[PDB]
Amino acid sequence: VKEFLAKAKEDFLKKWESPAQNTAHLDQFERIKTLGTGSFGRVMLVKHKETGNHYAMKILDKQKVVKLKQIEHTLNEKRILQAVNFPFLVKLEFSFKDNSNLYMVMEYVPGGEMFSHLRRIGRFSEPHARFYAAQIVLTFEYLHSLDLIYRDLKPENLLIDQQGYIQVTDFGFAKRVKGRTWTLCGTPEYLAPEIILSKGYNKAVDWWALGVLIYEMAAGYPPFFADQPIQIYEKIVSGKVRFPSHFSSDLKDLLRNLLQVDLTKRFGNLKNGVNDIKNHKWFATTDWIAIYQRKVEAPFIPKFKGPGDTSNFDDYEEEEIRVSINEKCGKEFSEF
Amino acid sequence: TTYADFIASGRTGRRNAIHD
Ligand SMILES: Cc1c[nH]c2ncnc(N3CC[C@@H](N)C3)c12
Repeated sequence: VKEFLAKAKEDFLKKWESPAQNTAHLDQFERIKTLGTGSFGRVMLVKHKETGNHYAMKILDKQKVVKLKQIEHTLNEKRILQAVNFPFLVKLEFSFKDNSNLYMVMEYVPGGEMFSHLRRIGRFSEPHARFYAAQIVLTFEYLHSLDLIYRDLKPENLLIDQQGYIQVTDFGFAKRVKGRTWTLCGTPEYLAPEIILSKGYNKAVDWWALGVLIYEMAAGYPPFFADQPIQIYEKIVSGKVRFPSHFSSDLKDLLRNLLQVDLTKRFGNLKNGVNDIKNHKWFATTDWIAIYQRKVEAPFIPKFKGPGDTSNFDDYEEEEIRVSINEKCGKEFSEF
Repeated sequence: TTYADFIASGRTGRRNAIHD
C-alpha cells in the first residue's frame, strides 16, 4: 500500500502539467455572506444559479496580490488545489478570473473552523485531539510524497465537515518544493525555527507545525504565545517548551520529538519518515486505515440547519466586489 | 494559570498569515 502513493503521484503529475482554466464566471453565482477574511483574500458562501448547489468562493483582488508580493503563492495555490485529491483536502470545483479578481470556488464545509469550536470549549480531550491529529498526519504523508509542503497548518484553516472530519483549506502557502525553499511565510505561532532564522528549509516545517497544532488542541493555548510576533519568534527559537500537567506522558514525548529545533532529531524528517509518528505510543490505538476511510466515530458532528446555514461561522463585515471595465494584471496571471 | 495568561493576551482571535 505504497502503490496507492505511486498512482497518486501519477495523477498529480498529470493534473500538474495541464491545468484546468476558466471553468465558470461570476454571474453564475449568487453571493451571500462572507465566512472568513484573510490577509490577502475573503471567502463567501455562494449559490450556483443553475444547479442551486452551495460553495465557498475565495475572492482575490489581483492588485492587492501584486502589492503584497503574493503572485507565485497565488498561482501555486490554484495549481496545487486543482492537482490534488485526498479525503481531508477540500475540493476545488471551479476557478476563473475577470478584469479584477482571481476566484477559486470550493466545496462548502458547513461545520465552521476548528478554531472557533476550540476557543469556545477551551481545549479538546486527548482522544479527540488524537483523532484530528491523525487526519493531518495522513494528509501530510500524502502531500509530502508529491513534494508538496503546506505551510499554514492552524485551527483557522481546518474546517469540520458534516461527518465531523477535517477538511484542510487555504493553500496560499502551499508550494511544490524539490528539496529546499526560502520564503518567510506562515502564521507566527506555527512557524518552525528554520523559517524565522531565514535558514532555508524543507517539508519538516509542517511536522513542526503539527506539534504546535496538537499542543494547542490539547492545551487550549499554543506552546509559544506573547502579544507580538517577534516575541513569539524568540520563544520559538529558544526551543523551550512547557506542557500542562495533564498532558499524558506519551503526548509529552511525541511533542518533544515534534517540537524539536534540531532537524537531525525531528520526527517526520528521519530514516523512518512518518512512521516515527504513526508508530509512536500516543497514536497506538489509532486505526490509520479506518481514519482514511472515515469509519471512525468523530469527536463531534456539527449542528445542521440547512443548505445555506452559516451559524457555525462568525459574521464579518461585507465589502462589495467591484469588477473594473479594463483588465488589471494580464501577464502576471496569464496561467490562472 | 498559563491559560489565564493566554485568555488575557492580545492574540486570542483568528491569527493572520505574515507578510514581509
Ligand atoms: C476556504 C474554504 C473552502 N471551503 C470553505 N467552507 C467554508 N469556509 C471556508 N473559509 C472560511 C474561513 C477560511 N479559512 C476559509 C472555506
